[PDB]
This record gives sequence, structure tokens and C-alpha cells, in this order.
Amino acid sequence: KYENHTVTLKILMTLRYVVSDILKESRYQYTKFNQPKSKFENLPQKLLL
Amino acid sequence: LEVDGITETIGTTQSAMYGGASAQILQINEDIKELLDGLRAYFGYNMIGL
Repeated sequence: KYENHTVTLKILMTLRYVVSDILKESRYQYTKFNQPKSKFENLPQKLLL
Repeated sequence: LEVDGITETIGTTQSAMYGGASAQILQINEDIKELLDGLRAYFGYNMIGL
């Protein structure tokens, strides 16, 4: 029925991101309290999407 | 403590005038006082002649 016609739509789509740059990449801490020995842990990174 | 945009702050029960566990000790002392004084009724006072 719509062989030669222009169809227009409004749509919902799921959100998506990709990483363009890494900002404040690595943050650190020598956690020692209430541990058998010293441990190294990586704190949250910040991402620019 | 604040490092590179991430910060943490804590205020503890520890204080110059009271200890950290002082709250529990106060409650325990309260319970014991009622418990002991009431229990002393089960045994009663001590008497001796002269």
C-alpha cells in the first residue's frame, strides 16, 4: 500500500556509551589496617564517554 | 582525608571525655544495678547478734 510514500517515525532506543578518554585514571592506597600485611588496591577511575 | 578529588570524613564515638565503648558500659551498668539489687532480695540482708 505504501509503495511510493514517505514514512516518518518516532522511536525509543537503549542508551550506549563508548570511552573516548580516561580522566584521573589510577588512584591508589596502601591499605594496611586490620590486614595480615600491606595490600594495594585500585580506587575508582573516571571516564569521559 | 582528601586525595585527587575523592574525600572521606568520619566522626567517631571516641572523645576526650568518653571512650568509644562507654555507651555499652553505661547500659550494662544500668542493667546490672537493677539485676543485682532485685537479686539481693532473693537472698536478703545479713544479720548477726552481739
